Amino acid sequence: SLPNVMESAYYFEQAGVGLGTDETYRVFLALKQLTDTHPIQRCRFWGKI
Amino acid sequence: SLPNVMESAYYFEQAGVGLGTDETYRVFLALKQLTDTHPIQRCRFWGKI
Amino acid sequence: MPLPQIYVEKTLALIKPDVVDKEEEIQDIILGSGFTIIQRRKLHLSPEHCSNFYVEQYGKMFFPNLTAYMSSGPLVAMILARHKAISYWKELMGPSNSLVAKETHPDSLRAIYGTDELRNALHGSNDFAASEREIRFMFPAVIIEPIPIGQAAKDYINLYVAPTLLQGLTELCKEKPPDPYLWLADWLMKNNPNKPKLCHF
Amino acid sequence: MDADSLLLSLELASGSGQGLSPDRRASLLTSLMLVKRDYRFARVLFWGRILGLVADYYIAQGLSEDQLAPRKTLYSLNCTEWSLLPPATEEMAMQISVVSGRFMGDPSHEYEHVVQIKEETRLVSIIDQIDKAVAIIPRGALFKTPFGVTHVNRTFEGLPLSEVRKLSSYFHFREADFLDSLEYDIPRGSWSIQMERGNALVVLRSLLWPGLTFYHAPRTKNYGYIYVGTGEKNMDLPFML
Amino acid sequence: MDADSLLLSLELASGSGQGLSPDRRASLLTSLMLVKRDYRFARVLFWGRILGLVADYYIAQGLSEDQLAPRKTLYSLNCTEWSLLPPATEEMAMQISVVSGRFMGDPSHEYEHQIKEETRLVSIIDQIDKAVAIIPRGALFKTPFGVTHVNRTFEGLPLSEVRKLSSYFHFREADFLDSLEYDIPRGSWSIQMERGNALVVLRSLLWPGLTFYHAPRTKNYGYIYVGTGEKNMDLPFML
Repeated sequence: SLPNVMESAYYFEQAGVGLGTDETYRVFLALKQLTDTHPIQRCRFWGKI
Repeated sequence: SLPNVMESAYYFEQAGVGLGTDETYRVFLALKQLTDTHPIQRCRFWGKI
Repeated sequence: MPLPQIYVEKTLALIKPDVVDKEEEIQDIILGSGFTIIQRRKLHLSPEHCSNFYVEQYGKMFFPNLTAYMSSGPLVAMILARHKAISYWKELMGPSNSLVAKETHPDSLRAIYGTDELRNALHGSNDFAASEREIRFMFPAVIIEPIPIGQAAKDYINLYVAPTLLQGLTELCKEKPPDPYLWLADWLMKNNPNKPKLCHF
Repeated sequence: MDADSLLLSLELASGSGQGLSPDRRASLLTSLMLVKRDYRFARVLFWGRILGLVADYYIAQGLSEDQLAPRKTLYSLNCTEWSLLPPATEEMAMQISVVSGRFMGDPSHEYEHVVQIKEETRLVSIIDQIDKAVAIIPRGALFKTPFGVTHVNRTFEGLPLSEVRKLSSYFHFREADFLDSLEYDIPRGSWSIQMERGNALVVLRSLLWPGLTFYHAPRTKNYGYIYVGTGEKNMDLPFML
Repeated sequence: MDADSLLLSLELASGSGQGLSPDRRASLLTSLMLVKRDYRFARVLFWGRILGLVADYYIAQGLSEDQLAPRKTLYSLNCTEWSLLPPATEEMAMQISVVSGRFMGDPSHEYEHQIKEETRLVSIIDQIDKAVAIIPRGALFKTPFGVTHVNRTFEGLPLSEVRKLSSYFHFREADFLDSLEYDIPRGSWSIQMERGNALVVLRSLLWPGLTFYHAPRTKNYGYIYVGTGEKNMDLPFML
């Protein structure tokens, strides 16, 4: 039930913004584990602090 | 007319294929010069040899 | 000792297995104070290796709990060089019995990183000969000053090695095998006074 | 960030998340090769980009063989054409004490003091302040000759993993061991040491001038730094510390 | 290539273009960290990829303290489960010469020309490592103890002797190794450069698919082979 994080991460980089590819893909894999753990309707990447 | 070859290049790296991000952007700039030089309807990246 | 030579003394710093996980902070303390790291060894002290290391204390005092304590985890051993390394290491380290050292020397290493007598924070060498024995037992083939020049080393060979060398060279003459390094090495590994005979199968 | 290793430096993967587009990246390789050509520099580092309000201020610095002189820094708007900035002094950097906030776009914007304050002089003096206060050097990269000429250490390894977390293993890249250590810092704790990808990366994020990012790995050869941020000094820092 | 070059995404920038995915980049980073953990290798390199028909082969190699030691190469299909390949002998090297055909996948596959698929993979790996593995000048220092260590004061190759071809060695048993100028046939290496003088690209032609990057001013080197898995003996017809 995830949104497509990867096209969003491709659109991140054109602004000079974001985690690149590897760190945001580990973020997306942790999002996949969180969505597989909990019954989540929408699990999108809010961002980083 | 230039096609969306940078998002196609992100599709290439998702498949693992490609010259890299900066080299595909460089090919996109060379295709922009090719489109601006000659009256071309469709100028897409056939590939490299 | 004289003018054109110098005396860079050495001491042993022992990191006990309760405090080996906190090694970076105490490493910051010992490097920032002035002590230098020569070589650090991460060694698992065997119960059958701790007794030969502690023939000076455990061989006359009955304390097997510390012997079991040194085998409970990893042990880090390091060589230190400093101007007045023994005195400054005793001043920074402080005295033992860390229950009393928490009240007498509150800035010492045993007051912070220690709990009791047997579960000590660290261990340091006291005398220079004890430091030489501790370094020679734990660490590999390194050179500890002074070099015993003159008649000191000749007596060491003539009462530790050269009887066995005389008995080896006596049998090496009769008969004469070609390339006698094989015969001398096999004689020393075979007719060893300090090592028993080995028979593989 | 060195010009010969811009693609060989993890910029977006450093954790700050203020990097470059492929447009800006290819523009920096071509344009920093150009300013290595026409300006006779020993080596050129990409200093960073100031975000601004209406346009981005891309900043790069070039260095001579003396390695401790004030830097002949350069600026660009479209990240392609670069020109030299005037050298900075204390009296000229004093002039913007009555103004604050972000700065936008073209260098011809006049600020009210009424003495008209140019955007360009505020930009280069602010570049001098960020160079003086933050953007540290690593230990062992700058060794000392008996003369005044300092060479970059070709044999630089130079930071063990036990000295990664320490403040004292970083010096300020500023002419003044060799340089002033990072334990001479006000306030105490104005640098964020952070462990990314295990031991394969460390970041010394400056909090007095955010978002400055210092770029490791250990066992390397990068030995880089980058400031992308809002541009003004974080005077709010001891309250949040 | 080490995991450091896996971080910079340098396979695509070499220009071979078969490349690697951020899927496999993150998978090789975590899984080669595991390979360095479980097996006590000094250095672990992602060797490359063998092109498949039903599954893709991913190959990495581990090295001991001696840099010229026989490597313990490993294979993985789903890029997490790394498993130790056996060492290769000459008896398995002349065994697989009667099998001519594409690498399929599913390592329990059997060839009727029996002959196992894993034996073909291991013998092909030893053939590529003995033929077209590449070490530049001054990258490896022959210690007088008898072992080979990485030269840690290796200044990168200057631009004068990049194109000789006498400045690249082999990563096997034999400036103490055999150079590239004695390779049979001559001219079997695609000498190339990237944008500027920032990277030197060497592509093997006895095995189409290995690429060697080298930055001429830093200590960055390594070979990745992603390609067909075949030795073309058609190469004299090509030149």
